Amino acid sequence: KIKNPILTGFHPDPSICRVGDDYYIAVSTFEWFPGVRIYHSKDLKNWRLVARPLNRLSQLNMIGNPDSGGVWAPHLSYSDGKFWLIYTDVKVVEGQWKDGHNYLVTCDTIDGAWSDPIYLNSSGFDPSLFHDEDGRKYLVNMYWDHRVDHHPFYGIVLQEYSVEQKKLVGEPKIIFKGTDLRITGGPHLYKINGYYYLLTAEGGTRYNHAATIARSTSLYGPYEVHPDNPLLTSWPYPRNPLQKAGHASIVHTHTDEWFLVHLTGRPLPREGQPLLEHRGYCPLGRETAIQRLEWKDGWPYVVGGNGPSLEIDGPSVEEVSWEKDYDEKDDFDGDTLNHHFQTLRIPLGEDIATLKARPGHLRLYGRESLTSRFTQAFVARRWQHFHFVAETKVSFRPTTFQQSAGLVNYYNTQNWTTLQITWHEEKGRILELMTCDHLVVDQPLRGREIVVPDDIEYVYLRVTVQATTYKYSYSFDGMNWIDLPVTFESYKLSDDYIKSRAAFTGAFVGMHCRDGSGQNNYADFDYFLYKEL
Amino acid sequence: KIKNPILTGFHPDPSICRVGDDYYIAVSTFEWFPGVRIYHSKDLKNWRLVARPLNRLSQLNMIGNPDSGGVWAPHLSYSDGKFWLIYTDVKVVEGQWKDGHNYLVTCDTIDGAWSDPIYLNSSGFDPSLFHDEDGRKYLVNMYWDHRVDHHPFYGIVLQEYSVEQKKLVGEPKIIFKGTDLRITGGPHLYKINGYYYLLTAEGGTRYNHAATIARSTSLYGPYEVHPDNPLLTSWPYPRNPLQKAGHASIVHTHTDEWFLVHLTGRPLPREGQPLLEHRGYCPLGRETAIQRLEWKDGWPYVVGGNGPSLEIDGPSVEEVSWEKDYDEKDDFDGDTLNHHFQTLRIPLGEDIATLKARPGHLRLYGRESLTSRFTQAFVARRWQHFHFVAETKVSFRPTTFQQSAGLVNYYNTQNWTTLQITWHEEKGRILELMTCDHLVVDQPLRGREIVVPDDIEYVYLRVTVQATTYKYSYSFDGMNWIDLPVTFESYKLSDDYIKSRAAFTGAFVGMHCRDGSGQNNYADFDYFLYKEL
Amino acid sequence: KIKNPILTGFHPDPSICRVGDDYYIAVSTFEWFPGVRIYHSKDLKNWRLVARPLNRLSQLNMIGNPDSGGVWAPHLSYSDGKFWLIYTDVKVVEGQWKDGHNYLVTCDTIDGAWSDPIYLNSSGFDPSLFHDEDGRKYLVNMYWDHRVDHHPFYGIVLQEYSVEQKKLVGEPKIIFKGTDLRITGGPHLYKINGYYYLLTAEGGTRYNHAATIARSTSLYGPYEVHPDNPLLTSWPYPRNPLQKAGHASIVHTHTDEWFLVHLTGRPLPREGQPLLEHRGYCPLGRETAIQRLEWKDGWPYVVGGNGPSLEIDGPSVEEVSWEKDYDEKDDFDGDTLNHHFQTLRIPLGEDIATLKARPGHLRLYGRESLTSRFTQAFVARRWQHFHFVAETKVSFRPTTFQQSAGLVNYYNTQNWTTLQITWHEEKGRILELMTCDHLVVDQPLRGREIVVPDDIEYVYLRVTVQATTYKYSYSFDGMNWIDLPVTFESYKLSDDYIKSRAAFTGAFVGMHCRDGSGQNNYADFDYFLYKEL
Ligand SMILES: O[C@@H]1[C@@H](O)[C@H](O[C@@H]2CO[C@@H](O)[C@H](O)[C@H]2O)OC[C@H]1O
Ligand SMILES: O[C@@H]1[C@@H](O)[C@H](O[C@@H]2CO[C@@H](O)[C@H](O)[C@H]2O)OC[C@H]1O
Ligand SMILES: O[C@@H]1[C@@H](O)[C@H](O[C@@H]2CO[C@@H](O)[C@H](O)[C@H]2O)OC[C@H]1O
Ligand SMILES: [Ca+2]
Ligand SMILES: [Ca+2]
Ligand SMILES: [Ca+2]
Repeated sequence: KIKNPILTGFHPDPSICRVGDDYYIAVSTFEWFPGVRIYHSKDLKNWRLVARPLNRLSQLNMIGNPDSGGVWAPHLSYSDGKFWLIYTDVKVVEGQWKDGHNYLVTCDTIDGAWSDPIYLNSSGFDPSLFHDEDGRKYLVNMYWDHRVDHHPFYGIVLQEYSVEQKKLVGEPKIIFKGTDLRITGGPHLYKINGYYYLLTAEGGTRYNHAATIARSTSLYGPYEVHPDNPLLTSWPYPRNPLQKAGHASIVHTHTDEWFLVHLTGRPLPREGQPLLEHRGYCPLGRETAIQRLEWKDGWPYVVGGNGPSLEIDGPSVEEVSWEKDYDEKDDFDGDTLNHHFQTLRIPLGEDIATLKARPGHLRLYGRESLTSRFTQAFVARRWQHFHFVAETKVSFRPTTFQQSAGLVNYYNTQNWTTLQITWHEEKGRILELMTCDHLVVDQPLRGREIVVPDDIEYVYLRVTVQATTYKYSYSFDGMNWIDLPVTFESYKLSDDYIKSRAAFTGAFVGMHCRDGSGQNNYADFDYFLYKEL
Repeated sequence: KIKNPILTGFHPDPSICRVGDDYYIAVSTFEWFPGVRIYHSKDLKNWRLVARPLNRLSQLNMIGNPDSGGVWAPHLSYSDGKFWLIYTDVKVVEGQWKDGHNYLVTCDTIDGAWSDPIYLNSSGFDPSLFHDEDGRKYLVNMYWDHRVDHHPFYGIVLQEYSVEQKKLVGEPKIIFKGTDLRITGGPHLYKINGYYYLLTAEGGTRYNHAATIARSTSLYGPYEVHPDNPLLTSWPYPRNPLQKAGHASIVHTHTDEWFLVHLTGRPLPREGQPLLEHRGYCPLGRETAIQRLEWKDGWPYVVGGNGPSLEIDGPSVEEVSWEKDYDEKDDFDGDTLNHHFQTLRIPLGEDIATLKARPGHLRLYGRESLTSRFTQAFVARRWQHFHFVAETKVSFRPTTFQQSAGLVNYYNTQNWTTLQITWHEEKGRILELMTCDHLVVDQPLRGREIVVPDDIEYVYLRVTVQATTYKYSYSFDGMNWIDLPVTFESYKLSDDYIKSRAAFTGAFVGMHCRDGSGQNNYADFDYFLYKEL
Repeated sequence: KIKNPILTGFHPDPSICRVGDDYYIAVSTFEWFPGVRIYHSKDLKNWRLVARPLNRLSQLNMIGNPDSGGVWAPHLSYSDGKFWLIYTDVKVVEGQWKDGHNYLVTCDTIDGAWSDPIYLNSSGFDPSLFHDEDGRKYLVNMYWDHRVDHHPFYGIVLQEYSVEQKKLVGEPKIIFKGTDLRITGGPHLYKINGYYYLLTAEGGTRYNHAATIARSTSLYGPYEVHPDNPLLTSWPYPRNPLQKAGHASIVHTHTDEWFLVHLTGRPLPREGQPLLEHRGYCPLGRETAIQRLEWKDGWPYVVGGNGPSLEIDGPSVEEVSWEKDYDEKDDFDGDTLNHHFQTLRIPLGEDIATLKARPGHLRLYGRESLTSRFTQAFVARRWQHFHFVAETKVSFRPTTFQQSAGLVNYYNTQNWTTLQITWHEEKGRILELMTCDHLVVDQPLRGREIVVPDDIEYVYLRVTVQATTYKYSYSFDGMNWIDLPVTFESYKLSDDYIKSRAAFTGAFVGMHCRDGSGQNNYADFDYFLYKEL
């Protein structure tokens, strides 16, 4: 029935929520705006985007945020007639500190106007709100130890949240230090039977990733660990197509069945490479997958063993599939950009991105460069398949080399490639390739750039991705296409390639316009095409 | 019965050879002279050094060799009334190449004058000589592939060796590519029942290490792999005290039992550290362990699952214990230096190291610095326990800062610490500390060096090693000791700490004298003590 | 008249020697064998090589020597009817130490059998022998300070050399600490007027290089510095074609004229580059130039300022031109090799390099990779011009990818390029490009290798160098040439590009053959062509 991953491309830290016979997953969005993506399902198999809750500056202001900062794992729950969303804005993602702030927002409906944030704490990321049977609410998060002689993951801290007072109350207490796997985060609490079950993520979000579960009769512990822990992990299964299985949440379905959503990375093909030396590169980033649970001796178990199964049986419900929610060829005739498009860190107002200036086109007024953590005129969507074609059609008249417009495949500010239109002193309006690898820039088509003739209004830019490699191509008529003679490698746009390890997103493809001269020169994009191949 | 490791401290690549009821293990020695250690046992439990075969420059000329170059995995066998020892002198240990040459030497007895080398080939390291039931001989080794977009371990080459012609004959053929573990080396062949069994090391000599075994009716294959491969590995057993289990050889006893010797690394205590993030630091280098095999369906299995056991049951023989073969406190009264002492790269003649010049003393005439791959007046023995004291008592009168004498804990030319006597312009004869970490030198007693009174003939130098840390101390009278207020970390002298990854030896403790001026100044060492705990 | 440089290409540290009206310049050769290159002139304008004195293993044993180790600045003098050559063998060229030994060899003639070496000291490099007017002989050299808190160049040490005893006698003493430029080496003593004069190299052998002169009535000092020091430097003159001026030696000619030879680097074109940011790359390495001296107030001065002049006025003699000492196209018809080809570290015997085994061809028997500091089957000559073509015609039949033969542009073991013949599993015998940039290897023609058909017996290999860039080209007939579509860059084979700063030689061009398999496969080189363009 259900093939994994259920959410493909960039979809980490899945937090699942049941409301009656409705099902929701919220995933982390990091530096991409708006914050948080919530998907809905009736059968746990088919999923559609229904909410992007953190869409106001008052809720989320990520200007300047480092790559892989911002919205880390979110927590979605429902209680007392409303949804509760807990989220972090992480400001520091390298070194001894992980400075970041936890906030609560609520809404009556999944896609309404969510509240302005209530500040919770800053002690660590992976905040989760637990609603206990007595009406009392509790926040769990990881507690961060910055000290040099110390492992940073100090364990799971718990504190009561007062809905009345709109603040944490009493004293924070450590309830669980984790197992020897350490890197203990992603805590979620469940009152099942006579027990509080504490689900955590351990071993880090790379190849040693795991989901650990423990249980106690006291909310404050101590928690005895699952006798066959890890509950879930891909570490001992180097040939499993689904790696990095961890950061899970549990769902007890209305049909009295149990499932476990978790993140996973799907490495590119690795034939002829040493199985264990390096375990792979994931351009799709961390995706969402689902597993069935079964119960033995007051403990949950993953069906099929503690590794992730590629395919599982769904709950005992009627299949409810969803109509496609984007046009493969999006001609920009809508009044609002399709919801699979995101922007970097900030919302882009009509002064930067507009569907109104020239009907049927997305107009991007040129802002800062592809290396900027501030204001980029960039509108992008996820890679959601290993095999796809993405394509745009743009009219652009750059009068200086400080101006550019193109199709970009982007991981972060220091890691991207692009086929762009720019201006050159002798050659005039030109097409070039530009790549950035850990801030180091290459122009592989120097000085051999494609001269664009004066009488061409639109340049058509395309990328074809084929798993390990991809290629750019262009047309001046949309019919006769010419490949650019550089073969690019998809692993360079993957989490695993990034030297900082603050690499928690995934590859995007989008439309960019830079104007470094500050003359407000703009690009008109007639369509954006994304098509699985 | 048998507790592992059986060869403690730096003892990798164990090649076991049975002759009647005598058992011999040859281990690799790399840059340390002389080349190869051969231990003897009657019972596979108690082992005694009996041979150091590569002890002439005609056999082994390693001056200038890189750290962890020189004598890699050796192979010891017995056939046609003599011992055959195959060895490599590896010259290049970093980069796309691994330039290194294979040699055969023979001797009628284990501890006699071995022959001058017969040059075999250079196609790759881990050479092994197979003696076939029909009286024909074949060489196997790994085949190196230097190419940019190619895994270096091209598989296992085989070629016949002509005993009469003192050379390899026919054409060389690849008989085995390996499993998806790759990094296929350490090939050994055995004719058992109807099959040729080919044993290889795979996964590389760090934590992914494994012994792989395959069989064929044809010497030239194709070889079918063991259905439950690896034969041996520590990889899935992160809590196992014995890690890096691989590079094995098989012994069939005279009692009709089966064992497998293999190398292993014992990480320093890691309490509080993530189990899988980094799997540890091994200052004792790679040690030799032994596992019991049994046979099932024409395949050998390691008794106790495919991970290494700490304690096994030895063969059905009477125990033969050996007397201690070194003095805890070596007073240097003998005519030859104890065989646990080695020198770097080359033999030191009486002009450099002598027990004759000053009765009851080892005299070292100062040569080059601790960073020299050429001529060092350095006499050193292995760290063989996690807890020990080592101590010397030295008479030395430096006239310049270019001269030093001291006690050194040493991994390689670029990684070592020392408590040494030298000379200062203002202070004169001083005792100081010096460290070198990846060539970076520090002097922790900078400006507060211990002034040695002129009326002091002997400075006593001590290191106390307690697992993760160690501490130097000194005395002028040999009864009253003073700690130097610096705590050192043993992990900095471990395989795993070395950035070059050409890190194949282990920590040594020894006596050193430098004379950077060339005035042939010398240090007289009255004794050298080594004591567990 | 005399246009600089006089010795183009790799010719650093010139030591000039007058014999009546004959003039000799010795230069450092570092890892290139045989050691030291002496030139001869009558006019100071025209120079032919006459002697390569250190050509027995007894005098110079450099196998395993680090790149830019071996023979540093040499000292040539004449006294009591014999030549005197003082040289170092430097073993350690990185870190806190510079382990190295100073030797003396003598000869009745320039080109005879120089004696076996007399060991002097090891206290530091740049040794220099001073023959005092009273028959005593004194050695000066730099004194090395290894200490972390200290500047390495401790000053100039002086000790007397007893000719009869063939050793240094008395106590060594520092006679000069240097100026604020520091890095004080290259000491040369001259007794002129009533004063002893001390000439030193200061500021390092890069763009801060300078020649410093001082004087003292006494031999032990204190020496007072030239009131307009430096005597020679290119530091304050960034637009000067001749950079890095220093490490001088004085000649007083029979026509009562004073001249100063020195090393110099000539940076590649730097048009449109910032003047002072990086001062350039010198692929021809450090070359030899001459400047004229005058006298004022007992101090020597360089004519035209303390900056080097591109052209000078030579001595008052009749021009003695020399016959070209090498063939433009060298068909290898002689029974020994042209004295302009050197070997790496060691002499190459008949078993590796031979002109005897094949009439009219240089047979190179394949040995270790281009990254080996041990046994390379490699015969090479200096780049000596910015514009040239080198070329060879090679017969080679590789049976494996482990075998290579070709045309190499080489700086050291880790920085080189080649066009070479090798074997491929599918494509058979092939032509390929290979680069090595600080050990990182590229193959710019991967899957685009030239298939060499089996009816071709000779492949033609050509490099064409044009200042900043160079190209390789091949031919099967020697008439129709095809450029391989890669433009290489000359600055990557310069002294200044080497990250380690132990970069003291220069670009070389040569013929290589590797046999990684150890089968003694061989390349026959029909001719080698060096031709200025
Ligand atoms: O919210 C999630 C985090 O819980 C997760 O935790 C760790 C952050 O530091 C990294 O070095 C570790 O590898 C990682 O496990 O990071 C991912 C984020 O989605
Ligand atoms: O002879 C032994 C070899 O079998 C082995 O070689 C490999 C060298 O590179 C490393 O990355 C691999 O891990 C290692 O297996 O170890 C060296 C020597 O002991
Ligand atoms: O023999 C010559 C040296 O005297 C000379 O001087 C210095 C050697 O150490 C390096 O760190 C400095 O940069 C250099 O100036 O250069 C080498 C040799 O030609
Ligand atoms: Ca449109
Ligand atoms: Ca004694
Ligand atoms: Ca010829």
